[PDB]
Amino acid sequence: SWAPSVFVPLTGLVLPAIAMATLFVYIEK
Amino acid sequence: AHIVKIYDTCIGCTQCVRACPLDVLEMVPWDGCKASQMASAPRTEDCVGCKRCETACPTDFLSVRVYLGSESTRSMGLSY
Amino acid sequence: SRYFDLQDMENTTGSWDMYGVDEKKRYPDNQAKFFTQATDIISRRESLRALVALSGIAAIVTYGLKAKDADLPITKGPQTTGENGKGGSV
Amino acid sequence: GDFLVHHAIALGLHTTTLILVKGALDARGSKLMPDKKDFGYSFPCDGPGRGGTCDISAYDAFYLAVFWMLNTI
Amino acid sequence: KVKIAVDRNPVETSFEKWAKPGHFSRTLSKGPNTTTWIWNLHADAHDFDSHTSDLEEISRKVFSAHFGQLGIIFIWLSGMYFHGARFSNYEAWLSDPTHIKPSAQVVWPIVGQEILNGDVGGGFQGIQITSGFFQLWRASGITSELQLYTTAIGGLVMAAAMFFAGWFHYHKAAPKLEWFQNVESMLNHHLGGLLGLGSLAWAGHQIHVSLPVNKLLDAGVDPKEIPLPHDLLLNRAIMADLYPSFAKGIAPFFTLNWSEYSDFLTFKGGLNPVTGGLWLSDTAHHHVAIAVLFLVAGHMYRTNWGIGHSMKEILEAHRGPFTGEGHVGLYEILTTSWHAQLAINLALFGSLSIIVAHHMYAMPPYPYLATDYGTQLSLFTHHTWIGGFCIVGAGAHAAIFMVRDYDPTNNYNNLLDRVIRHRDAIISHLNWVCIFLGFHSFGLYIHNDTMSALGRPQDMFSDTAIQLQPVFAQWIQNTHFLAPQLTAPNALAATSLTWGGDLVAVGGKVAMMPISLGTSDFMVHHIHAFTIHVTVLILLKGVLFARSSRLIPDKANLGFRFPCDGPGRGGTCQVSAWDHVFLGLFWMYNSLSIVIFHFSWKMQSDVWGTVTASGVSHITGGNFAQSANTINGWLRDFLWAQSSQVIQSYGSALSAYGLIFLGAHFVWAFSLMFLFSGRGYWQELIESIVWAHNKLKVAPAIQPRALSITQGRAVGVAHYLLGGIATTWSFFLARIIS
Amino acid sequence: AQVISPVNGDPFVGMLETPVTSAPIVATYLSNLPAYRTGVAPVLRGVEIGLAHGFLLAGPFIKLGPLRNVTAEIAGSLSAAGLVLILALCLSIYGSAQFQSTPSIGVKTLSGRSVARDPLFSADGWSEFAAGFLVGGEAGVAWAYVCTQI
Amino acid sequence: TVPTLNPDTPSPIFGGSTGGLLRKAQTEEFYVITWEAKKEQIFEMPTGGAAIMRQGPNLLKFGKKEQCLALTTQLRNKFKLTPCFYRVFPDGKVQYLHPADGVYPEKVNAGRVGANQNMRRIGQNVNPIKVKFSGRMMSPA
Amino acid sequence: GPKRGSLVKILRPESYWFNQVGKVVSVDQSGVRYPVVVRFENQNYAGVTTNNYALDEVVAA
Amino acid sequence: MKDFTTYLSTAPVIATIWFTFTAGLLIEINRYFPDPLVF
Ligand SMILES: CC1=C(C/C=C(\C)CCC[C@H](C)CCC[C@H](C)CCCC(C)C)C(=O)c2ccccc2C1=O
Ligand code: SF4
Ligand code: SF4
Repeated sequence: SWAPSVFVPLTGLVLPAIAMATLFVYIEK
Repeated sequence: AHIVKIYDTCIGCTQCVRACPLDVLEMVPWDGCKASQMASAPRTEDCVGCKRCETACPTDFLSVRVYLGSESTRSMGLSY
Repeated sequence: SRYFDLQDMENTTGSWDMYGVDEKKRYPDNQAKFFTQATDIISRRESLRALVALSGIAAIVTYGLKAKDADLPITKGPQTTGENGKGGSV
Repeated sequence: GDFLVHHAIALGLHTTTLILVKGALDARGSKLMPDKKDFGYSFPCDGPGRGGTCDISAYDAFYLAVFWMLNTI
Repeated sequence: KVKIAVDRNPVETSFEKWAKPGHFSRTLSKGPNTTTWIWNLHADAHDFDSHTSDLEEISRKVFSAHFGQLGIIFIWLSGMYFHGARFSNYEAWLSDPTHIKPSAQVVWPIVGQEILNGDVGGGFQGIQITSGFFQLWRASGITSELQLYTTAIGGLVMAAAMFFAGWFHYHKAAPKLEWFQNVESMLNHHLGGLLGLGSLAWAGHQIHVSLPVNKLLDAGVDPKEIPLPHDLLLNRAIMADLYPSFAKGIAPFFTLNWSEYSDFLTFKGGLNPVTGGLWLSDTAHHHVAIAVLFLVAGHMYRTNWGIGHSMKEILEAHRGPFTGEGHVGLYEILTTSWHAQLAINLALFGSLSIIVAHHMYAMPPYPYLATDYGTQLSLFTHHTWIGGFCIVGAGAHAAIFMVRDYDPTNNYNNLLDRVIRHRDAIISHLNWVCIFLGFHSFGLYIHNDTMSALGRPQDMFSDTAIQLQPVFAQWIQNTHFLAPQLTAPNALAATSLTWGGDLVAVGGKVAMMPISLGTSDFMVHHIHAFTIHVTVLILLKGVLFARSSRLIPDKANLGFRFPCDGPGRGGTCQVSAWDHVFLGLFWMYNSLSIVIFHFSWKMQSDVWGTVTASGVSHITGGNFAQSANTINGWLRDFLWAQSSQVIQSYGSALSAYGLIFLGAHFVWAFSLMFLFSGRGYWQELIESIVWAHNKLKVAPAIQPRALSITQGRAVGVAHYLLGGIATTWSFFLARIIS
Repeated sequence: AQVISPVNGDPFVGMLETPVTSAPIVATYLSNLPAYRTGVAPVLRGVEIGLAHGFLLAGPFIKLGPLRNVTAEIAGSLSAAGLVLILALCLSIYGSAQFQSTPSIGVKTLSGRSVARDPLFSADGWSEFAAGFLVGGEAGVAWAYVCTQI
Repeated sequence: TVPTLNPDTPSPIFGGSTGGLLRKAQTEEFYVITWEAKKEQIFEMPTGGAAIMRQGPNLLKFGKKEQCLALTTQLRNKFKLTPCFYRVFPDGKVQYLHPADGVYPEKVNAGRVGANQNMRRIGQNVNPIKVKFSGRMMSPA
Repeated sequence: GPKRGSLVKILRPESYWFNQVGKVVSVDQSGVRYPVVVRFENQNYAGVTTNNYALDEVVAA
Repeated sequence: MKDFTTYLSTAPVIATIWFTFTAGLLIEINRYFPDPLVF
């Protein structure tokens, strides 16, 4: 419960959140 | 835009110019054929690539060819 | 009665602002000052990708890590003894 | 029961290879389209004229071949 | 001056054109070079508009074509009667309805097919029918086979007469354009003669034949012992004895003492408790009223005397602010285009056949109908289908009008113009509403599946956990059962038990009972409404932009039926109106398929079953309300569980349904080859095969060609529908019969 | 007299001026809203729009949620504060791509005279909106659970 | 011979449709068509709708050149008339298009040299190994 | 060129009638490249029964 | 009747007058010789 409480929601949201953000800017600009 | 070429097997029956929806082709004088005329593609930036021109050609094999190439706002039929 | 003018290059195509009235501020003297000063430091666009992203992760990593039955049924965990499998397993 | 199913699988093999081989050998040229090699491996068609030319490219041949892969295995 | 106008002997009647296939078009008449010829000549066989520009010749063709159709249909009706007379159990069935299965087909003894002759009762071995003829026959008062024979021979004569009629009205005396355009007269005569005198004379049959014979049968007296229906006419002593008001003859009719006819002309409603069908007396009075209504209605329009309305006048009158000129120009259109009329008529027929299914679902009008579950499921599914198809057809032809007949210069119309000018808003809004509906219907089922999988039943959309009650529907049901007391006093019971109470049962089976409506029903209806809206999206988009769009402005010149306009403009696959009809057929199939599944599960779970000690055991034990809320529930509780009887139908009378079960999957899957592929591959394949032929000097003169793109699509959709429908067909019938 | 007519005279522009679209009213209400105002600086618009959605998102996550059957409004509170901060990413990232050089709007009014162009569409424009959507959203969320809870 | 002047003339009668102009006409290139209709007779709007033509000079507004050459071929075939048509840009410039050299492209006019005209049979093209290591295609040799 | 109505094999590989037979309609006596106008019994895909060929793309057999 | 016979000698008519023949033949032979898995 120590590790997977942190790494699951970061891989679930925070990796795709900034990936969809920084890849969007790569496409359009 | 799309590439459109006319080869020397053209008879100059003019069907491919008369068929086009976007006026890409025209007829020019020549010395090769019984009709004394050949087809030409000076306006390919307006070419959409719908291939009516090809469908209209009587020669065997076709003496117009449309090679679908790099696509621009006009070639993609956009009104928006 | 002619909509065809090269000199009038904006009226032609129909780029008319449909409901874009050019009226004065109906917004109050005291209140417009409350919410200019309050929303002027967060204004800049570069600061949002630094604040909203990192402080937003600090919002997930706070209310995300904070682990009992009280709020969700997984950090609760298994509260009964293991069930028997199909191939006589634990 | 073993007998029938192996011949079903043989059907699987030979037909998928029919699509793939046909697609490979007619990648360059055919009677419908002698200049296919000028266009390359994937193209939508060559228009509606002279009958219609949907799924003419070797690309599309492989595409069709995948369905038999799937069915056979 | 509406009058009889005819051309004398316009076409000679020798076989000179039989022997010339494709005579009808200058193109095909030249003969075949390629195999494509063969297809084309069948494709355009009935397409008269492309043959000729003359509206006269087309008009002559169309109904003679209709006389031919009617001939065929008579011959079909002849068929059923004869078999019902010759190869059936009906007399056995006219003596113990409860314990005989209706059968009117026998197999010949060869090739093991003998097993199909199943144990159907009355000492007869055969195929159990689900057409519902046996009940028609009881309703019509038919008692013996001889009668069925005589009806059959009459239908054959009528077939001959219709065929004669069709040759005649093309080859000897073909009516003039003027003729066909007498719309007011046509409408009046069809309303008053056909419908009016039809239901009037029928009501004659019902009052003189149906009602008496039915009471004696329901009394229980042996049918052989029952008096013959002509002796009911000449001996009214038997009619007086059965209903007293006959003693006074037709006197109460003329004297307006109609209340004395309350013996056989009732308004009771509900079901006949001894038979599980509507009162014949209610039906007799129904048809009597309806006849009068239609008869007076058929005297609306102006003909050969001043009196009467003119269609064009009423149309030109009806205009307002938002629409501009309104209905103006429509008469002229609808008197010069068969397509437009076809479009209208198909929409409303189709709608009619579906309402017929429901109203036959809720109010079983025939004896021992309700309790023959096979018949009831068959009839409702059937009629729901044909409606389905007809509605899509309406869309198809609407578009065909839109491309071929529309000409603003010659035949202007503004309603149409205004519709055309804002089509974008209509289609965009339909798009929106459809995504809405899709999410808030399917999404609910996916949500349920997820919550159910994640162990959270209290969070589901269901009567137990989530409540989505059909409050309106429940209100209307409330109003319907209380109506006989307040708003319809003279009516004894309710129209239907699925609104009221009073569970009526026959032979230990449930005829009808109150239908409970919960969350599951909320779900499926909104799925329907979604499906209908999508189908409408496709078809309306098809018809409105048939002529032009932003991509292809000159689509109108290209035709109704055509594949594409190349890979240009990014690619223009399936631009034509035909392609819209194409895709419309799939969504229609989808929609209709959930309806009949809805029907079948609904009926077996919440309605049908056996009746025990003061209680009811339903066929599937009321699982619906709890199971139909998840996709998994359909997958398992409906599909998987119910397919049981079809999957083990082998070695029985029902084995043909297992064979057809597999065969229909085959043909469905077989369609996918055509749907997923394109003729480019096929033509090259054909090049290699042709090589092989030529190598052995066995090449055909008719040059072998792959199907057109359009034909590929048509074959695809056709096999897709046939496969799907036939599979559901084998499913239900084996299921419900066993 | 026709209720429906061509767009400001021009009949060859993709639209139809119905009494739904153009009228004595509707042209006065839509201009009263924050976004459509032309003369105001780009700070105060975003707050008036941003705040509002903080209350439209607030009601929802209380009564339908997993802890609806219990922390029910604490649960619904910061979840409305979230679609705010993501919109801020969406609107800051929307802005990151578009504006490289100068604005682009229908410059004139219905009267047709060349009015000054709005800062609604510019490099320094959508920034103060994206800021307005944040400070409005986050604060505006707090007042649907200082009034329903505290 | 001279290409057409670009004056202000009144467009023909039309209640208006949704098929017409959009954002593309404002920030990209829209299109203008010119002709002298003799009488007032109705025509099919290529972007949907019924519309009455007026006598004398008539101009229309479209955002794609197909919408011109669908109409022009509908004006040229049906009514037997002869329209000119050209582009527009959003800074106020024009591009004269059709007929480019007064003569329509189907019948021959001197002073229109041949472009993209390959002078061999198509099967006399080289194989696409002989056009790698470049940015070239298979036909231009 | 070939004599009118003579049976001629096509030798242009990109033709629909390649290695197939046709009849000569008329060989144009001019400076044209494809003078030999041939007509065939069987059409191609493009609904055409006739084409033009050069003197090295025919062989009378 | 030169014309009527040409129609009777049309493809779809011949096919049907041929198939009812080679169908009957196979139904017929399955009657008097029922249920074959040899010969
Ligand atoms: C297989 C296939 C073909 C080729 C298939 C063909 C041509 C079907 C027609 C074959 C039948 C068997 C020909 C009919 C022959 C006559 C009935 C005469 C036969 C003689 C006796 C045995 C009766 C296509 O043409 C096609 C087109 C577009 C998309 C997909 C496909 C596709 O999948
Ligand atoms: S069609 Fe083929 S032949 Fe007729 S002109 Fe265009 S090119 Fe020359
Ligand atoms: S249909 Fe076949 S040909 Fe016409 S476009 Fe789509 S793919 Fe290319």
